[PDB]
Amino acid sequence: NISGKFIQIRQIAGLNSSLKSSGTFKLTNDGSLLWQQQSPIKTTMQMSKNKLTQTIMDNPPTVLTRDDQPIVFTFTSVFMSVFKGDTKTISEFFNINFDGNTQNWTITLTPKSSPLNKAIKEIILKGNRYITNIDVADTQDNIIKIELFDITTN
Ligand SMILES: [Cl-]
Ligand SMILES: [Cl-]
Repeated sequence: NISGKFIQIRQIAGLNSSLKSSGTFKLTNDGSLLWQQQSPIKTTMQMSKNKLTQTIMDNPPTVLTRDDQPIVFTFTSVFMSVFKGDTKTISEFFNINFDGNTQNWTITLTPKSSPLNKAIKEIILKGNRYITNIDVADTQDNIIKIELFDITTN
């Protein structure tokens, strides 16, 4: 399995500040992702084969739907897929451009068709042995930038 820390900055074009959050993540080879936001409010996202849930503080988790939360479903799918080397699944829904080498690469993803291309403009991933940066731009001039660090394999 693979685990590390994240810092997340959300820039919505109409807001007068950026929204910052941070926490940890844990991936296992059996396709589970645990995304634990620790600041500024505790929240947890859990992905497994057939399910994505989100938990806010100590409230009951809710099951997310791809039709209501397309960007979260897309982000977690792409995140998992790149850690696993599963470019086949990515290429079903995205155009892929790879630039660089094993020590420094950038992957640019643009959606191939509707309805994904109504939600996402581009996803940019950068990294080395592991992903270090993920940026998600929606079609409304909003950007979410994530940095991954202190990554270890266990
Ligand atoms: Cl192929
Ligand atoms: Cl090169």
